[PDB]
Amino acid sequence: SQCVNFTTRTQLPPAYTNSFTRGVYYPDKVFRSSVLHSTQDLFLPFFSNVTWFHAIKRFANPVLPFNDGVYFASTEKSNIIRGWIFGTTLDSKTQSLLIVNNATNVVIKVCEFQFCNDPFLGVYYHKNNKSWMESEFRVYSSANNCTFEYVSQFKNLREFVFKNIDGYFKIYSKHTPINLVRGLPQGFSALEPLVDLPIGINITRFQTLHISYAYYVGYLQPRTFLLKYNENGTITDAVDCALDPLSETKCTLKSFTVEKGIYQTSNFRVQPTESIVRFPNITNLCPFGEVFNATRFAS
Amino acid sequence: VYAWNRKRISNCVADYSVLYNSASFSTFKCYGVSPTKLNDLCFTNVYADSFVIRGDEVRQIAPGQTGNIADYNYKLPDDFTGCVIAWNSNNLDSKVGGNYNYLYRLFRKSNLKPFERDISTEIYQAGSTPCNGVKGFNCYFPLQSYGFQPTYGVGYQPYRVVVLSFELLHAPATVCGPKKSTNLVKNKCVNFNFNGLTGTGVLTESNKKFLPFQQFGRDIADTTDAVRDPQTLEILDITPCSFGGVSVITPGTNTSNQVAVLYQGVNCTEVSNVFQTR
Amino acid sequence: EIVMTQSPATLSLSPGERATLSCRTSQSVTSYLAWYQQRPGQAPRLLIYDASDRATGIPARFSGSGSGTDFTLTISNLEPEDFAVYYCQLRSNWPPITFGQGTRLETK
Amino acid sequence: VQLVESGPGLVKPSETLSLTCTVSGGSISSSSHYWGWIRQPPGKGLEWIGSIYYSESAYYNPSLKSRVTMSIDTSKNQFSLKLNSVTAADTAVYYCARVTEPRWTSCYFDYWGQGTLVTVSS
Ligand SMILES: *[C@@H]1O[C@H](CO)[C@@H](O)[C@H](O)[C@H]1NC(C)=O
Ligand SMILES: *[C@@H]1O[C@H](CO)[C@@H](O)[C@H](O)[C@H]1NC(C)=O
Ligand SMILES: *[C@@H]1O[C@H](CO)[C@@H](O)[C@H](O)[C@H]1NC(C)=O
Ligand SMILES: *[C@@H]1O[C@H](CO)[C@@H](O)[C@H](O)[C@H]1NC(C)=O
Ligand SMILES: *[C@@H]1O[C@H](CO)[C@@H](O)[C@H](O)[C@H]1NC(C)=O
Ligand SMILES: *[C@@H]1O[C@H](CO)[C@@H](O)[C@H](O)[C@H]1NC(C)=O
Repeated sequence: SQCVNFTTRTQLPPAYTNSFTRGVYYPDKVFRSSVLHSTQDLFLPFFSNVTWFHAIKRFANPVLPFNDGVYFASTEKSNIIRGWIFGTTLDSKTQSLLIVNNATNVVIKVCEFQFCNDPFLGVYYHKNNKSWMESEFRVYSSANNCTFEYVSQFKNLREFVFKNIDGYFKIYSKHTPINLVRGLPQGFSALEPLVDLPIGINITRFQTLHISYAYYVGYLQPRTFLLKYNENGTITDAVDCALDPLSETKCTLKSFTVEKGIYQTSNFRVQPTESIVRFPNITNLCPFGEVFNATRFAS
Repeated sequence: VYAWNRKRISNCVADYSVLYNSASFSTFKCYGVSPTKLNDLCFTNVYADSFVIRGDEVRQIAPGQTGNIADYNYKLPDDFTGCVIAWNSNNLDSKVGGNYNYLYRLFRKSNLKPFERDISTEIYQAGSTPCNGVKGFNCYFPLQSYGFQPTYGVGYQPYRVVVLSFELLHAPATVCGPKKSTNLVKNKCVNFNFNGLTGTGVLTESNKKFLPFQQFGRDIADTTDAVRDPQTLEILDITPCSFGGVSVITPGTNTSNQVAVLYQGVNCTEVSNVFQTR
Repeated sequence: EIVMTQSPATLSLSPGERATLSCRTSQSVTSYLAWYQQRPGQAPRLLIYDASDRATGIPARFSGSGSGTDFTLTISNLEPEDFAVYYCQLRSNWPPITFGQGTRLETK
Repeated sequence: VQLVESGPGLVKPSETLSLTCTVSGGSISSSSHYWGWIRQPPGKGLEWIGSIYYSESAYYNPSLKSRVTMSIDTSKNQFSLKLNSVTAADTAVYYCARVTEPRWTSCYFDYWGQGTLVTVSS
């Protein structure tokens, strides 16, 4: 569509919080039961710094790096956050992905999009119908050489995990009712997989898409996690080994409990600071100066 | 080859009988697998990597190989599982005046990782003075073209090489071979094959609450304990059929020649006087 | 364009000496080169291929310094009947089959 | 092997110059060799015109390609050349040679023919 230009553009300052113990999702689709299983993959380390903002002069959302994957949480009453855009240049030069969940369905398209400066999704209240109806969508100026397309058929916390690995963009999703008013809630809830897309593109930055009438972001890291599958197979709890020595012990014993005692955990090895090379400095100095610095040269 | 094409095959059935039974393939080498067995297996996905090389380079396309192609154009992992099929394409890829359309990478700072594709066209600096996009002293274009004319030796003639890499993950199998699926049998010992995953056991109705995305479960042994029938979305528990040591209770041969047989740990139904003890 | 430049236009040497003809390509690709000999009134004769390979029937006194960009044809012992015109020939992408300007070898 | 040229020694300007090279030491249907034509004006250097393969196709000079064509005849074991709109600059000796192109840039004329002198004048 045609981009809508805003003379005044602004972005609210970022805020910081603690991840507590969220970001856990099922690594695979292998059922299990009443077992403690260890898995090393990209996870949200517990109690990690979380960068969060508010989604409302045109207050435009910021472009955030993607790194190895992003854990994106949205606390809202109505579905304000609707989608995201992923890529490196976020222009027609390189393939860019766009995910959205409009009033109709979910649209996911990988194309050489030309994203607008201020992507706009606008809805108006239909007084006669007494229902809001979306009527404005100005996100990308152009979309050429599309590489993928797929269209689907008391606050709320919607958590999502986006992981670009092996050309596969894996999205895991979870939805919960949260009664907290502000701040990232402290609690445990596994994120079920939503869908994997073999897009096979490079992603380094992404931006959030809001509707016009809070959210938190964290970066996953390579970590080892001890997941406790209960009788029904739902992950009841998780332990981050490298969070702290105690968790390292817990992962050592494959238990959500360590009894009093001393356990050989790891092996500490220091490494040389530098290299030293010494020889018989000069056995004899080669007399090169006598040739070059000779006052007189021969014919 | 430097821009080797990749295709994904998923959610379908492929008859490989016609594949390895074709005589048009000069080289047909499977690593981790045999040509015949493909029809009796299922895989989550397949990747077909297609490209063109010369005959001499055919050997380079294999695990644990080194060379210009292997290092700079296309590298296979040491644990590669799949099949490589190379066939001459002289009649298709050779021009009388010279077929320069086929290219290959000749220089690179480092060797390629497995299944890594590099299509960059940046000048390769091979000398002290850097190259600002201009060739010259120790400044070469990274790509070079094949001759591909009919008057070459077999080692220089074009060969089309396709590598089919089959992904055997825990995710649901989506690529299967031919072979119809027989009806489901329960409460009996059987050789079952669910989605290419083969085994032997007794299949029974299961009360386990499989999640929609979950196909099968594993026990502490990582062994298939329960499965989801691909046709009917139902959970079936698989249990070991029946095995036990056969011993012989025999009085001294000097005494008598009659003996009894003890099947250890088997019910008196899977097998005169029959006595069921613990 | 890959332009061929031979040197020198005329070479004045007497029998018993050794001659060195130079055939440098433009600042461009590098690969193989062919050297040919042509006497007056005769079709050119193939001397060297693949930048140093004596053709079938070429004496050992002919040799080629097959190296980068610049090439060199060397005649160890000039015989009386070795004074003729020498052409170097390449086969690039475009133009295909370029010929050198030729070096005239005469008896000083 | 041997190659022998044949054709009129005179061609009027702005007319087609036809030549035919007949070989007899081998076979033109061999899939290891090209058959080319190389001309040189009197007192000038060599100029490769075009090379033909046995099947049908050929490649020519990037300057004479418009007014040049080549043909082959395996049955008679000979290959011919047509140079349309011959100007006075085509006055030259034309040889037909045997070409061996094994790798990429290795392209040498193994055995040459004696060649025929075609002088184009009115
Ligand atoms: C998050 O980072 C900010 C500054 O980057 C720091 O002040 C804050 O303490 C960090 N959060 C935690 C939980 O340490
Ligand atoms: C789209 O692809 C075509 C052919 O593949 C190419 O010519 C064109 O440049 C591509 N689009 C852009 C914006 O580059
Ligand atoms: C398992 O699921 C069933 C049905 O959904 C439920 O009745 C039961 O309480 C669950 N048990 C556990 C341990 O989650
Ligand atoms: C030559 O002499 C100058 C001073 O006279 C000195 O600086 C220089 O190092 C000498 N060169 C060498 C090669 O020692
Ligand atoms: C068999 O056993 C009986 C008694 O146990 C003994 O008298 C007899 O000698 C035995 N026979 C042999 C061959 O040992
Ligand atoms: C053997 O099978 C029958 C019927 O399935 C069962 O009643 C019996 O208990 C089984 N044997 C044992 C030792 O449990």
